[PDB]
Amino acid sequence: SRVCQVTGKRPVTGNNRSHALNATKRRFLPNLHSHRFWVESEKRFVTLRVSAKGMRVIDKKGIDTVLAELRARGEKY
Amino acid sequence: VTGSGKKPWRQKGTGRARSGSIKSPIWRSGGVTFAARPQDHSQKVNKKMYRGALKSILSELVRQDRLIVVEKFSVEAPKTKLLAQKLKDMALEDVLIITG
Amino acid sequence: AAKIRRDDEVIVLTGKDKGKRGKVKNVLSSGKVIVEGINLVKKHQKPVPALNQPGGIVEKEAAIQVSNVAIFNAATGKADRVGFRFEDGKKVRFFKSNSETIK
Amino acid sequence: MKRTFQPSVLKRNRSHGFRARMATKNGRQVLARRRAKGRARLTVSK
Amino acid sequence: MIREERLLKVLRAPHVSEKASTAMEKSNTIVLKVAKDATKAEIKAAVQKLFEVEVEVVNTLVVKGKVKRHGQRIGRRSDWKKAYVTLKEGQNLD
Amino acid sequence: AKELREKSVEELNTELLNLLREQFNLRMQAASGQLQQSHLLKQVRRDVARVKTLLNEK
RNA sequence: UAAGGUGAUAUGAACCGUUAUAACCGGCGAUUUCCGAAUGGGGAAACCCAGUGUGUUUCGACACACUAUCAUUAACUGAAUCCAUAGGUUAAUGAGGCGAACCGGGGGAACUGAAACAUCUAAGUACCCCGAGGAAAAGAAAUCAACCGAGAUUCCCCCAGUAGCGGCGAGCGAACGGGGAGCAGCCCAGAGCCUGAAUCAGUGUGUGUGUUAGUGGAAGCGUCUGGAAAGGCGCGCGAUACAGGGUGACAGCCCCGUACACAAAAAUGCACAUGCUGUGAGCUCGAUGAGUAGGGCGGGACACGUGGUAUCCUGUCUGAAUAUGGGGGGACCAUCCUCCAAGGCUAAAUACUCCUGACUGACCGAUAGUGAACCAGUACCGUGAGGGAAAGGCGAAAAGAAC
RNA sequence: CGAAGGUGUGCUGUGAGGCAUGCUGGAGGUAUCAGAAGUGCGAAUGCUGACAUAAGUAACGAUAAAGCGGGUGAAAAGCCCGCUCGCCGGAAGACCAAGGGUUCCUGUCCAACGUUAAUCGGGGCAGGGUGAGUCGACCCCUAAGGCGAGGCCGAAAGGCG
Ligand SMILES: [Mg+2]
Ligand SMILES: [Mg+2]
Ligand SMILES: [Mg+2]
Ligand SMILES: [Mg+2]
Ligand SMILES: [Mg+2]
Ligand SMILES: [Mg+2]
Ligand SMILES: [Mg+2]
Ligand SMILES: [Mg+2]
Ligand SMILES: [Mg+2]
Ligand SMILES: [Mg+2]
Ligand SMILES: [Mg+2]
Ligand SMILES: [Mg+2]
Ligand SMILES: [Mg+2]
Ligand SMILES: [Mg+2]
Ligand SMILES: [Mg+2]
Ligand SMILES: [Mg+2]
Ligand SMILES: [Mg+2]
Ligand SMILES: [Mg+2]
Ligand SMILES: [Mg+2]
Ligand SMILES: [Mg+2]
Ligand SMILES: [Mg+2]
Ligand SMILES: [Mg+2]
Ligand SMILES: [Mg+2]
Ligand SMILES: [Mg+2]
Ligand SMILES: [Mg+2]
Ligand SMILES: [Mg+2]
Ligand SMILES: [Mg+2]
Ligand SMILES: [Mg+2]
Ligand SMILES: [Mg+2]
Ligand SMILES: [Mg+2]
Ligand SMILES: [Mg+2]
Ligand SMILES: [Mg+2]
Ligand SMILES: [Mg+2]
Ligand SMILES: [Mg+2]
Ligand SMILES: [Mg+2]
Ligand SMILES: [Mg+2]
Ligand SMILES: [Mg+2]
Ligand SMILES: [Mg+2]
Ligand SMILES: [Mg+2]
Ligand SMILES: [Mg+2]
Ligand SMILES: [Mg+2]
Ligand SMILES: [Mg+2]
Ligand SMILES: [Mg+2]
Ligand SMILES: [Mg+2]
Ligand SMILES: [Mg+2]
Ligand SMILES: [Mg+2]
Ligand SMILES: [Mg+2]
Ligand SMILES: [Mg+2]
Ligand SMILES: [Mg+2]
Ligand SMILES: [Mg+2]
Ligand SMILES: [Mg+2]
Ligand SMILES: [Mg+2]
Ligand SMILES: [Mg+2]
Ligand SMILES: [Mg+2]
Ligand SMILES: [Mg+2]
Ligand SMILES: [Mg+2]
Repeated sequence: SRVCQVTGKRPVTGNNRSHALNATKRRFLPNLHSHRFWVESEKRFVTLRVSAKGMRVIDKKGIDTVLAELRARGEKY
Repeated sequence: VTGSGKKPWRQKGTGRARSGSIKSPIWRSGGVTFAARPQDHSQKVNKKMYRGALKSILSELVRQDRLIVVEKFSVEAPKTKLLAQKLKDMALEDVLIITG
Repeated sequence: AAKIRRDDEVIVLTGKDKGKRGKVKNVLSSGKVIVEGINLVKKHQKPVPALNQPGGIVEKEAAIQVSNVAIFNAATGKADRVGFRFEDGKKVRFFKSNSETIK
Repeated sequence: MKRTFQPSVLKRNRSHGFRARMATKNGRQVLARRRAKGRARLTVSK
Repeated sequence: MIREERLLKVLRAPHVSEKASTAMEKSNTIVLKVAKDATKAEIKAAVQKLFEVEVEVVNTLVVKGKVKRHGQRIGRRSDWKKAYVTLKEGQNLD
Repeated sequence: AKELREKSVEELNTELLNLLREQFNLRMQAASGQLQQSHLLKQVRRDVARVKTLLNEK
């Protein structure tokens, strides 16, 4: 699925309003990529389905902190 | 009336009437047309109206002497035949004993 | 706690055989007891050739209710209605009329 | 004619059988709607 | 080896028939109504050890019971195994 | 039951050994035309029941 | 606990048993083949085929135990390469499915009404799916209030169909504030203190009080009809028992129970007291939870819908001060009031009844009551999901008609 | 010493109606007064259950065909036996895999079943009847195709592999 493996984003629904305001359902898919990210405390790489915001998040905090929240959250790396 | 909303048969065609359900409220084992729910029945009467009713009932008992007044009336043992024989030799039949 | 038992001499209270006396033979806990020589009712046995049951009329006693009879105490010769008490660590039934402990 | 019911046991046990009702999660509800009204012929296995 | 609880519990009755008496009198054979869980390697090991009779072969089958209509009820009898068991030449059971 | 209620398992070995055979002889006479009594079967079945009860305890 | 029993259809048969191992009787341990989450693989479900180990072995076959899968821990052999990692191979603990209703998270529809229909209504209604429970969701101030104040949510009645929203059409619909049930506050974002200090019991005890069997428990006779007194007439009797049912028809005193007052060897609940498997109160110091509030873009929730719109949740893009500070007070500033998110927990007032015991009905008596008063989810009809009926009455006791 | 329900008979009001007794019937029911209604039937091609007419009338389901003597039986066109006649003979003869599940054989019964009669039966009851190293299923191996550890991808269901 869309397991945004940093911040946990999820496809939410909503509407498709017209300009007579006629409405139908839709989805809101999150931005993802598939990054082979580079960590220093093991001197190798790790696959990740990060989001668009998570790429900002990771270089703001650090990568070992993301490993620390991840392996205690339970979902793998 | 447990069944389902399916028709017995289609409407036009065979020479019968336009049936509608197996829960049909004019059929045998059908429904009830105006069935009633678990309800209440207590009305409301006023404070003034209730006390006026009490003042109205406290008058014909005086004018017909079915109310009588006695100061002391009791017994000193939990035994019912004592009140039975007390009412016997007091010579009353149907009494409403109101204590204080 | 059986107020009437299987081997006692019992009097019929009411019904067709009121006042009459006789012994009970055996007992059913559906509310019916065989009391001997009281209600002679007819029966027409069917003659089968097996086990030599030749048929003929049989006048047999009828069962009757426990709550239509009461014990026949010769200390009163009347209607005795059995009660209960405890002597020597066992339930012993006594007579609630004329106060005789059944022993 | 060639009528509607043409019987076959090895098709009936694979179409309307218990192990046909097994894997489909929408069919476990069907068995749970026959048990919870209590029919004798639960499925057409024999 | 086979244990005496099964060896004793496996037989159920000897059967009687106009068909049975012929195999009794011609071939020195017994006609046993046996329980359903009997095997040929075990019926022989029971009647050999217990009854002191020399036996070699068992020919099993299964009789199925009929449907009997009890008024407005219906019912069907039960599965019971038969066995035509031929004894060796020289034993007669009483 | 009060005889067996104290007894040892090495007695119960030979007792079961003869007991099942007595049940078998009893049932084969129930099959044949000698047994005309209808209680010894019910006796011997509960006889095996009462010792298979205690065989777990001892 | 007691003279009766071996269930009924539905009667015979050999029977046990009479002063207590006859059976119904409550609790405690042991028995529960195969199918089904089916778990050793497989399967058209009640069938088939095997392995390792401990067994004896009339060389002859049987007995028993073990073994799926992932969640998490330890080991041990550990690839591409030496260390590194995937990866297997065990061992331990945990998890699978099940069923009425209520709760709450992800989604999410129509005829209908507007007298047409598209904004809107029907409605976050039906239905799918997921979760934890006997409760759950919250919840203890970036609330509200007008410069007087109230002090968390929850939950009932009002203010009210009013001020709002609305092809200002159909309809949607609050709050402030008051009156009630109930009210308990708390610890994490620590370098040094008292040394096992309240606290919660998951626990050691027994008591009170149930609960799963029980026990006693009052008090009438003659007569008039009748096949039959329970009726009709007399004179009685018990009532901390006139609730009811039954016996040949309407009974307080013929049977059971009813008022009352006792009973448990085992096992257990709820309130209690006491060292317990682990508790750190209290006490000085402090720090005050960052890709976070906000802003732009399209929707959804707030009674707010081709708005002058506060506020909160987020898909995407940029995102600071940090207590001097930051928010809110129905656009917006200026002036004051009020309170500190980005880390959680918490009793009761609140809903429902497949299931257990009792009691009640200005509820209905076999076309009425659930669909089913009787072997009803059945015979039957449909290949399947699924739909689904007709049908009670002798008698006081069968004594059921010998011949 | 006879209640409801049914049944008839006089009698009475403006009407919905009311009154008692003859008969059957064998445990129940009601005054005046006020109180709650699942409260009144002919119609809805209305619903479920029973009974008429049409009418003892058309039909008795291949136009392959039967006749007579004997047995049994309360009476034989149909049953058993006997011998004249006929019909299929690539079927309507002799067997199995499908599918049904005692319909198979042996006694006994004629009430319903059988499109008639009925002793006969595929009908009712009861008893017997299905024997494998070699023949069919499991079994070793697959084809289409199903599931599918890990794996990949979807909101959960799950979708492929
Ligand atoms: Mg729309
Ligand atoms: Mg962070
Ligand atoms: Mg439909
Ligand atoms: Mg009906
Ligand atoms: Mg109804
Ligand atoms: Mg009586
Ligand atoms: Mg065979
Ligand atoms: Mg019995
Ligand atoms: Mg298995
Ligand atoms: Mg399996
Ligand atoms: Mg295999
Ligand atoms: Mg629509
Ligand atoms: Mg429309
Ligand atoms: Mg319209
Ligand atoms: Mg909570
Ligand atoms: Mg203040
Ligand atoms: Mg009593
Ligand atoms: Mg009692
Ligand atoms: Mg802070
Ligand atoms: Mg933001
Ligand atoms: Mg804004
Ligand atoms: Mg936007
Ligand atoms: Mg905000
Ligand atoms: Mg303002
Ligand atoms: Mg907080
Ligand atoms: Mg009905
Ligand atoms: Mg009737
Ligand atoms: Mg059918
Ligand atoms: Mg008369
Ligand atoms: Mg009448
Ligand atoms: Mg009348
Ligand atoms: Mg009567
Ligand atoms: Mg009567
Ligand atoms: Mg009555
Ligand atoms: Mg009519
Ligand atoms: Mg009309
Ligand atoms: Mg009509
Ligand atoms: Mg007609
Ligand atoms: Mg006619
Ligand atoms: Mg005519
Ligand atoms: Mg004609
Ligand atoms: Mg002739
Ligand atoms: Mg002819
Ligand atoms: Mg020819
Ligand atoms: Mg030809
Ligand atoms: Mg037949
Ligand atoms: Mg025959
Ligand atoms: Mg006929
Ligand atoms: Mg005939
Ligand atoms: Mg035949
Ligand atoms: Mg037949
Ligand atoms: Mg052979
Ligand atoms: Mg072969
Ligand atoms: Mg393939
Ligand atoms: Mg697959
Ligand atoms: Mg998988």
